[PDB]
Amino acid sequence: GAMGDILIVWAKDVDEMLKQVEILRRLGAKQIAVESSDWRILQEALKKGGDILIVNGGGMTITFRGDDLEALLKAAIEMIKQALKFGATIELSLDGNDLNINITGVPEQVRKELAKEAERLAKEFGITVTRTGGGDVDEMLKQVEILRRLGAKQIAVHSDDWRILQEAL
Amino acid sequence: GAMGDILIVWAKDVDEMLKQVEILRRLGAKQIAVESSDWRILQEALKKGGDILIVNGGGMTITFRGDDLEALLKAAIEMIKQALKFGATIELSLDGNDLNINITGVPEQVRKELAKEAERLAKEFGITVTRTGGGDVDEMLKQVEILRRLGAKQIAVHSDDWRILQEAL
Ligand SMILES: [Zn+2]
Ligand SMILES: [Zn+2]
Repeated sequence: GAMGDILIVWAKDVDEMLKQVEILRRLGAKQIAVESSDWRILQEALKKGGDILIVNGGGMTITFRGDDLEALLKAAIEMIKQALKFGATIELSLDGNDLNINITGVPEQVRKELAKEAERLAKEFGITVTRTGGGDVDEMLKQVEILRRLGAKQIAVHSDDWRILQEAL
Repeated sequence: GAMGDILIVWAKDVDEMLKQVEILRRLGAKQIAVESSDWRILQEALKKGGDILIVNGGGMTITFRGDDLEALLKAAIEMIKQALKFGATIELSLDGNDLNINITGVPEQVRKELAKEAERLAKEFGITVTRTGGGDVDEMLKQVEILRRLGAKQIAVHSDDWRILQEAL
């Protein structure tokens, strides 16, 4: 179309992903790329008729959940300060009572430390935390192979994430 | 390759973009997509032999610059809190003395307000701020047309950014 060829949807929930894809298709969108750390969300994106996916191999999505937004933001801000100091690229979104933080471009030991801090910060600020993706380059290669078998035509990766994984490989 | 088909580089400077592209090509990368709010960076990415670009039409990149990282982070944190409350998706990176904030998925009036707050926060914390992209749907359509004439084959847009622009259009 006039503004571009591909719309990028960052999906954190299968039902929200399918709802967002249908909303864009009704507005006349022809190609929708789905980004997720969750392999099942990407498989569901292929099942819905997509073939462009954005994967997270060496990184992770941290999701803070709670009714007090100011508590979510205090926890998120500490994660942001640390991740940026460690040289990470970060993606942020607020989805209802969920604050989603995608972290790429840090090695395994730093990822492990950030995941530990996420648990600590959640307990401090009286909220819950979920971690999706990260922790195995072999699992990444396997899951990418599975997406291709399920009909993925173009798989995109953050360059910082790819460089971390090549250093590991 | 084994981990995917496309590497995504977020470029904030032409020389840094060309250096990052050459680093990935030496590691055996075959397809590199360049993302920028700066139309000249995307044109330079095409000149270097790329054909996949990620554009920002309705959003903007805010860049805080200064020698005190703690000052950059205080300014960035206020921008993050506001942008998320307004329903924006945010991308963050630290590049030397530059803290880069890509904001999409907010209407023109909210973008205008966030750009004003960026100026105020910069003055408060004794740092400088640069704003790249955003402020004209007609300019976006023109610049996308120019990228295609210059040989862009696939142009990607954040879905939240595309929905804001369709509501404007
Ligand atoms: Zn991403
Ligand atoms: Zn982006």
